[PDB]
Amino acid sequence: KVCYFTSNGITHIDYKDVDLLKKFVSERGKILPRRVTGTNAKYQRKLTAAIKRARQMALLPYVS
Amino acid sequence: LIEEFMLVANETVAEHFHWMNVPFIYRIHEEPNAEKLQKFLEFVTTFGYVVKGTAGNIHPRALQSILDAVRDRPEETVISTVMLRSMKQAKYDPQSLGHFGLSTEFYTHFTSPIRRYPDLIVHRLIRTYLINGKVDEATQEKWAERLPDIAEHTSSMERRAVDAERETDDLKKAEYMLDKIGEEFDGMISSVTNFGMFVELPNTIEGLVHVSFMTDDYYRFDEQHFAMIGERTGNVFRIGDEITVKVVDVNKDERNIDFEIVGM
Amino acid sequence: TQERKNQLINEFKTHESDTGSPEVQIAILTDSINNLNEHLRTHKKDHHSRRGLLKMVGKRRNLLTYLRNKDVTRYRELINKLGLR
Amino acid sequence: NIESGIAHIRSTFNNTIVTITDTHGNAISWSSAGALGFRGSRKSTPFAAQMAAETAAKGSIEHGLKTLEVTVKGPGSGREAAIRALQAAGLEVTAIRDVTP
Amino acid sequence: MRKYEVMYIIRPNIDEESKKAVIERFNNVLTSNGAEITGTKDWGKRRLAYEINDFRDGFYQIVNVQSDAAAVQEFDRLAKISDDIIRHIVVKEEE
RNA sequence: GAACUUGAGUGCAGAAGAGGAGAGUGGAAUUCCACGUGUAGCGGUGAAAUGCGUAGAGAUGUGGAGGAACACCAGUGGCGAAGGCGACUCUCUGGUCUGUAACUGACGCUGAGGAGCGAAAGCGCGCCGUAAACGAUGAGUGCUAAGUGUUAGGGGGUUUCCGCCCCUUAGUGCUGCAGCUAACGCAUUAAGCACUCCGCCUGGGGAGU
RNA sequence: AAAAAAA
Repeated sequence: KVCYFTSNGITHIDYKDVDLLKKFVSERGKILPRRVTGTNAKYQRKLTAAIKRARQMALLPYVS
Repeated sequence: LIEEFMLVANETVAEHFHWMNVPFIYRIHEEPNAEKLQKFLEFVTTFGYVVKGTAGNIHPRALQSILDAVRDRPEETVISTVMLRSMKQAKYDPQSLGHFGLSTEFYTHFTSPIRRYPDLIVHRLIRTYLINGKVDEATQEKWAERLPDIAEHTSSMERRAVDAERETDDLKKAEYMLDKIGEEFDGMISSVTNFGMFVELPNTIEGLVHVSFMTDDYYRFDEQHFAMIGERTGNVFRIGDEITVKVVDVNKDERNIDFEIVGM
Repeated sequence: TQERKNQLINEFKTHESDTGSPEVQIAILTDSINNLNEHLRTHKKDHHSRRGLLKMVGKRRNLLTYLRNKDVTRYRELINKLGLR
Repeated sequence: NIESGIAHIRSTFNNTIVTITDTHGNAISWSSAGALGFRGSRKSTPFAAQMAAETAAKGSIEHGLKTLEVTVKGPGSGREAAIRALQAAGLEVTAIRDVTP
Repeated sequence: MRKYEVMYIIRPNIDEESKKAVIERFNNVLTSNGAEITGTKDWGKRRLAYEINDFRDGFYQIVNVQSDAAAVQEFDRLAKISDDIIRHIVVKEEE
């Protein structure tokens, strides 16, 4: 149960990197909770924003 | 590594003898039960895994697509386990009907005739047809009579080995847990029933939480979700949740491990 | 800004290093206050910022008052340069 | 003659409806558990939803559909059966989407 | 001034002749209002993960800039009115 | 008078936040009306009745009430003085914490009145101006066993990094001393031990008359 | 509970 971002040393999540973000959403495309993905709280927020800015820009779906 | 090598040799022997068109023994794995798989497909749409295909004509790869998505999820062990419980068992036969769970058309067991009678026959048919060259009609009719009765038998002798092996394992797990009554362990809800829910530990030991130990609420089983839902609390114990359990009782003769829920 | 602030420190500083002289701090506050006054002209309902304001205002006054007891001359100089009563 | 469509399934606790449309939401065909003559507890059941979807789908294949987006409504037991009745009728399911209000 | 990251989808029903015209227009808008363009990727026609104005795909442009508000806001203004740009966003970068 | 830096604050370095005020946009939704497909039920539950109906409804779209919130993320998590504040983006702005001390050199604290903020409020956005607007616990500072969790940090350790390990800071939790309590309890987020300042109480009812 | 495959 390790954080992706702490692990790989990633300090900035980018809403344009869709193929990363897709690791953290469900197949429906709901965001996955932090207790499932191992993510740090710190990153979960960042991640949460990114995905939201993605979704606005139709890079991810709101609902698959 | 050894797995894969044995597989290809077992694949290569089968294929050679199918094209030869002589009586031979194959290891077959039929298509899974369409009703059981229909219930498996439903179960995975609850977790959000959406498959492409129908229960009467699934390609094996579609099932692999699920197993790749759930990899390193909490749900893995159980969707894994629930798919399994939609699969048919593999059996031996004289006909080439293919192996579903290796997604091949030609398979036999050749690589262990010390410890499997079907392998030992594959060694005799190889010596009969290829080495000796005895592809006469009387040789073929002899084996074509005998292989249906060997195939049926040896199949049933395998299932009698497995059932027995498992029954010694489950006995010695239970023997393991007799000195662990009282101890608290983290686990994962492997199954949920009308009478309770089963919990798997990190050494694969299984134990029941009977509804009578769920003293905080009146639990109702929801068959569609696979869950125990409280009426009052609104607590929901599902297949695939991580929970901590305590060991209450262990009956070695019966092979029962009873648990109680400390927390979620 | 931090460039602007660096002007204001150089202008008012009583010697080379100094950033902790009231003159300094007051200078700084004075600007903030001015800039925050400006904000509230447009954003009349921005209550939370105003609360900020009042505090800045306050910090000023006490400093000024401290200065005005410590050494009157310095006080006088300052208030004319800035334009304070 | 339109190929792509949406299969709007409403599964209530009383009934399963299945409308099939074009992409601009014009109604190709429909069926329902009640249209097939099921009554009471039967209309709720996933079997009635299954059969509802087939009847809606076989109406659509006459107009010449192939691919279906699915939209599900309501809390009923049909949606999982009724979707696999669309796949089994023949029509491929691109994506489903729960649009419960 | 401070570094922004403009991104925008052009409608999918245009030639490369008409696309470049859009790109040139809106890069010119930014640099006309005191901006400078520091990078300009083109992601090219992706599938939109839903349907914007009855188009399923569109042409992503990604403009890094440095500018003041006015530049970005003017872009913002013009990127609404325009029928070529169907969605966009300005974003402030790692400052 | 003078001097000093530990209080307080300004620098400089670093961090997190649904703090606030604007501007715009995002997908949902809801159900109002007109309109294109639509084909009889749908809907109602003991399950029909009751309804409600081919004038095509249930159900499906384009305009649409256009007015209201942001599904997952979401956590006694975070932020704010309180009331509170959860889509995303942009503009403007407030506060907080960590680190080093470059400077300042007691510049502090509390604070009646007053001023401002401040529910459904109650009523014409204005006005209302009170609210379990009660963890029923003023504010500020110091001291006084532990154990454990979390949020934002700092240093060291090996560390590729991660890693785990440990000290330390600020906040937020659960247990638990000593002490305190009538008891229940509280317990370094004290209701313990001290000091400064403020609000308030003095049988019930009559009477918030 | 419940699959291959190995042993």
